Amino acid sequence: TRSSVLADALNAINNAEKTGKRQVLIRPSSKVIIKFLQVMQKHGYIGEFEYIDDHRSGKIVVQLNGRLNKCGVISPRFNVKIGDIEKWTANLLPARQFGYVILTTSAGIMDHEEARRKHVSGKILGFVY
Amino acid sequence: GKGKPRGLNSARKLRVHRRNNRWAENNYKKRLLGTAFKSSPFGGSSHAKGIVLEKLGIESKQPNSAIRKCVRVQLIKNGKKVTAFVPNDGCLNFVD
Amino acid sequence: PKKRASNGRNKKGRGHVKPVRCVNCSKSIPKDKAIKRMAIRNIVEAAAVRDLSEASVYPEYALPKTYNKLHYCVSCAIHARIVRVRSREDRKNRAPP
Amino acid sequence: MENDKGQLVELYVPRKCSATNRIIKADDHASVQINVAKVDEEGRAIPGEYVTYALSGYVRSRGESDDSLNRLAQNDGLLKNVWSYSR
Amino acid sequence: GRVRTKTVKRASKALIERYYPKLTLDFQTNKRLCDEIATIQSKRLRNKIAGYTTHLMKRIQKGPVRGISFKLQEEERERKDQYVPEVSRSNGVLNVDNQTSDLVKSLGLKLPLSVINVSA
Amino acid sequence: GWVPVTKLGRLVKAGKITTIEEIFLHSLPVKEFQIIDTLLPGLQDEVMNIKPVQKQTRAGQRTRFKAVVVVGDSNGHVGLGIKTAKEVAGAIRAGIIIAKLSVIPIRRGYWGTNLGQPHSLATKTTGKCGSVTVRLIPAPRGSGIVASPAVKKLLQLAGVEDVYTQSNGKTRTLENTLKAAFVAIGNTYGFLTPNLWAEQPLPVSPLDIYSDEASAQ
Amino acid sequence: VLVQDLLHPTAASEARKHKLKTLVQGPRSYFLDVKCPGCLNITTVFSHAQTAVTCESCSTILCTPTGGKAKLSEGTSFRRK
Amino acid sequence: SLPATFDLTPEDAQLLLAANTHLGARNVQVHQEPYVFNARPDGVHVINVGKTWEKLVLAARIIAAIPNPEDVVAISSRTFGQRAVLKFAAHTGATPIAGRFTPGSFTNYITRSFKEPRLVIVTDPRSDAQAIKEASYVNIPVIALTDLDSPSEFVDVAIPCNNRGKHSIGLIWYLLAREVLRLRGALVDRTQPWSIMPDLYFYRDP
Amino acid sequence: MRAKWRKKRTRRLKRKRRKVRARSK
RNA sequence: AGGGGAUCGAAGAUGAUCAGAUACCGUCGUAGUCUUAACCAUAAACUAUGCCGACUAGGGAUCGGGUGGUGUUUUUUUAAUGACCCACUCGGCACCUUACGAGAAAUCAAAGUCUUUGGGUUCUGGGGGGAGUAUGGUCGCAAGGCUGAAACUUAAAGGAAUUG
Ligand SMILES: [Mg+2]
Ligand SMILES: [Mg+2]
Ligand SMILES: [Mg+2]
Ligand SMILES: [Mg+2]
Ligand SMILES: [Mg+2]
Ligand SMILES: [Mg+2]
Ligand SMILES: [Mg+2]
Ligand SMILES: [Mg+2]
Ligand SMILES: [Mg+2]
Ligand SMILES: [Mg+2]
Ligand SMILES: [Mg+2]
Ligand SMILES: [Mg+2]
Ligand SMILES: [Mg+2]
Ligand SMILES: [Mg+2]
Ligand SMILES: [Mg+2]
Ligand SMILES: [Mg+2]
Ligand SMILES: [Mg+2]
Ligand SMILES: [Mg+2]
Ligand SMILES: [Zn+2]
Ligand SMILES: [Zn+2]
Repeated sequence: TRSSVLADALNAINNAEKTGKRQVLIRPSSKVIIKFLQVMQKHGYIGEFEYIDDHRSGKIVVQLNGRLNKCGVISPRFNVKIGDIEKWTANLLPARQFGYVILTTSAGIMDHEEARRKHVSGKILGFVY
Repeated sequence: GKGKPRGLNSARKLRVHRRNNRWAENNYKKRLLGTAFKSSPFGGSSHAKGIVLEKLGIESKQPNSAIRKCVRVQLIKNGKKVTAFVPNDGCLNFVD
Repeated sequence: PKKRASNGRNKKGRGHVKPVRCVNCSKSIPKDKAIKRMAIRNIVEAAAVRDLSEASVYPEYALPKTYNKLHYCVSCAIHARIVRVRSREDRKNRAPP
Repeated sequence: MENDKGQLVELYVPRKCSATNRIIKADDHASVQINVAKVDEEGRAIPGEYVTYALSGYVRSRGESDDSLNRLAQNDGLLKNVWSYSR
Repeated sequence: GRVRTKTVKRASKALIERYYPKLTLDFQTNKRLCDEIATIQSKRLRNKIAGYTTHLMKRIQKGPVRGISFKLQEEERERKDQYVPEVSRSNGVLNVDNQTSDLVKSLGLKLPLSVINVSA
Repeated sequence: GWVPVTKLGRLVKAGKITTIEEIFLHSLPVKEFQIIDTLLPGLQDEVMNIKPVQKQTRAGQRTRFKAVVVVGDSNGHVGLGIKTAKEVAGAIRAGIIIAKLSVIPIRRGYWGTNLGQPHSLATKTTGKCGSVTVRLIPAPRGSGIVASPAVKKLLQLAGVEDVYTQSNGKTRTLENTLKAAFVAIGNTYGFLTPNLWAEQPLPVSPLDIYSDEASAQ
Repeated sequence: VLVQDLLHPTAASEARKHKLKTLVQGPRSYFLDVKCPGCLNITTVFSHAQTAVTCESCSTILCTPTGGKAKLSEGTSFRRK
Repeated sequence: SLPATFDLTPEDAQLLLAANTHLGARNVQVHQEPYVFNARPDGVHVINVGKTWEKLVLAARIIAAIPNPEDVVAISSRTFGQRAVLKFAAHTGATPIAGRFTPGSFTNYITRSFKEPRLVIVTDPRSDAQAIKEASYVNIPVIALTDLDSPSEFVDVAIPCNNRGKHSIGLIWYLLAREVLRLRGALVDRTQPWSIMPDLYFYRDP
Repeated sequence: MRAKWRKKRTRRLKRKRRKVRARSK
């Protein structure tokens, strides 16, 4: 049974990218998937995506460029203590000059850099680079 | 995805499991069973003073042919009987 | 290591078949691992066919073959029959001739 | 990959697949760069003047080199029909 | 057995490669050619060699032999090339399949016609 | 005397290609070692290791000698070569050559903050060969090379000032370790970062621009 | 393959996919008005049935169920929608 | 960016159908092909000859874009291509390879078969696979005569034809050449059925 | 020795120590 | 504990073989083999590969189901049936070919999507012997099942592949 609907939508993307494709269809979408999808787009790591509306939970068609090496999800949504955002980006980003930890704070689903600028923290969804 | 639980509340199982498995550590087990204090001729202390019972002439294992000069010692705090090597050329001449 | 994907010989989705008894040594051996030859041959033989027809009533008669399934045990299959032993590769070939 | 002050640093900004936009690295000795010649009125084929494309060794191994090229050249103008974007 | 070594057979090749004009179907003169054109250390090996460059020469005249190609052949063939006077638009019309014709209709224009069908 | 037998070889001797970066740009297959000799003469040889191997034969025991060699400048160009001949100097002659052919580029970088001249890596990279994985990690300046004496010399010759390392597997087998560290710094120029997103026009090939000034007779 | 329009798939290769694997899923069953001219009125039947549907007034049979599409009975007539 | 007259003429269509270049493959049918066009019942698929001709053009465009027209190699170990290819290479720059390829011709300078081309034309990527595999060791674009069951691994631009035999191969090769000449070329103008007989490029006898 | 025979070896060995100990219950 | 007890046949006895031959081969044949009512709970009980969920690549066969066709065949008067042929589609048992990818390799559409390390969950292992032994508990009529140590010893034991 599906536990993280996010995990599927991320994985599926990575596989397409690796197989050299330009688009994925993902299922079944959520508010969370969209917002995560939205961040990736804000930074260029995908192009345009589209919510098709089955009267169910949704499908998404993403159009990706090729600037994406990995988009992973952090399986338990660990709480992060704003002091320890550092430690996370370190463990799992390629360098300090690009790439993002994207997490869920009380003030919206935001990449860690925005999170720093706004001074909020919370639990941690995946990442992109 | 194989192994261990991942969940945010599964701390206990994760600690317990480690506890259970730490036992396969050869050193950990010795520490916690207090093997030292229990077996082992010395107390668990670094050295032990004893008394010389007889002088032995242990024959060495293969592929070496020799006679290793040794002594039977009865540790004082213990009564535990032990055999010990006497290092260097001659030295058995010093013991009695 | 593993020598074959058919393992011993050919059973996938069953777990138990049923032993046949070897025709040459009586050894039991699973039916699907059997190694099996349909031994068909004329009741007469090579040269006897002329002598047979000639010393008979009937125009050429008919003649019936003998149909016999043969179940060898592997060691019996190797000691004589179908066997050789094949190279690492040629082993993979299921084609008969 | 600039530096402290605007100066360009780090040699060699690599080619890329016109199809996947992955980097085409040196030891990628299976990649390919097709030169397609521009032509003028009455079929003359204009030497040294190409519409060009580059395909990664990856894409070619995967057998996608022909179809990928089909699209590329056509939504650039060298083909008319052939490729469909629907299936 | 009288199978020739490699040194001989190899020397025949190399010779025929670069001295086909000169040389002959005859051994005796092919013999003598060798003395002039090449260095060999024994009478025997020279004969050995020439009798085979002779043999090779002798059935080249009746078609090529693999391994040996002195360019003169590859050009002899390139002129020798030509044929045809018939082609394969006669007579009448092109006989197409149902769908071939539909292939025609759905792209081009002018074409002679002829239907077929076929079964399992 | 040289006498090349390569479109690429002839072009180099013919002073029509000045730097390897060109070759790497078009991913040209190099076959003639003298190419990378006139193209990059600041190189220095390093015999990393020599091991005796041996084989059993239908009449003999061929114990010949394997030699690992690393060559490079100290300025962004490495080459790792592994050859086994039955004389040791023979194995070292050939290894150096093979290692010249294998010569590849390094994408070096800053641990963070621009400043003057790249001292570390652009990203973390991993290289695996056999059981060993070598993992290279960007490190602030004056960190040094944090690596075992072999891999450190390879990173040095390759021209990296500060980097961290982590290895995994039977690293005692030098052959696989260097081959994995070799793969690791090789991987640095196939890593797509945002500073490399910009589209480029797609340069024209030396083999076509100097078409005439190449070619056999 | 490698690049394509997931969003506007072709009707044929859409028509041939499974009924849950089309872009948005929907049934490929249908309804019909069925009549046996003994009477003057039409009854509505599901393409699939399970129940052997009897007409308005006449005990008649109209169709027997199968493993899928109901087999309409003997001599009848129909019109989809 | 399209010529104007380089549309597919009625005489070419005729030319192609007579050669059965449009008669595809049977049950077999590599997924990597939309060059198809309706299944003619009982086995055969019909090949979209427009897209055939249109690939052919691109082929030609690319071919006569090699500075030195000779490092344009035409391979064919298939007899049905040997006579054709030798003819192709005769009329255009192109160095030929008919018969046996011999492995180590693109890698390995030491070899006497050594070529180092900028492009490979090839007729059956199955039979002539050694060439396709070899070139991908060393950065060589590969134009190729394919079919509905041909391995498109490492071949860019597939000229979708019919290596089932006969004339199709020859027909295409001739058309190939016939077009690479109509480009920056020792040729002509409009229709111009061209001097040379198409039956020149053909597998002979017996 | 074959593992199964050694398994049988100690089965016997065990059943014996089972006996001797029983003399003492 | 009853019934059954043709067959083959632990044990036992025998003829031979052998230096010996408690065996292999031959003979006799007790238990057993079959069945009822109870026990026992282990097998290389094997795919030596936990389960649910997603994604990633080609191909021809085949089992079940369903849909489509102015398909073939059965003759009667055409159908209706039925078996068969083609396309497609769910779900099976498998094989083929590749390998992007994985592995120490043998190999593997999972053993892939892992140092670019997190979908959910269960279970077991931590050098080799000592040893599945001692001990306690528990199950069993028994044989034995489950649970299950240490002292001591030891530099290897082991896997895959290569050449002999
Ligand atoms: Mg244990
Ligand atoms: Mg004593
Ligand atoms: Mg005391
Ligand atoms: Mg082994
Ligand atoms: Mg074995
Ligand atoms: Mg079983
Ligand atoms: Mg060392
Ligand atoms: Mg008593
Ligand atoms: Mg009995
Ligand atoms: Mg007995
Ligand atoms: Mg006896
Ligand atoms: Mg006995
Ligand atoms: Mg068990
Ligand atoms: Mg098994
Ligand atoms: Mg499959
Ligand atoms: Mg039906
Ligand atoms: Mg020792
Ligand atoms: Mg062996
Ligand atoms: Zn047997
Ligand atoms: Zn009614």
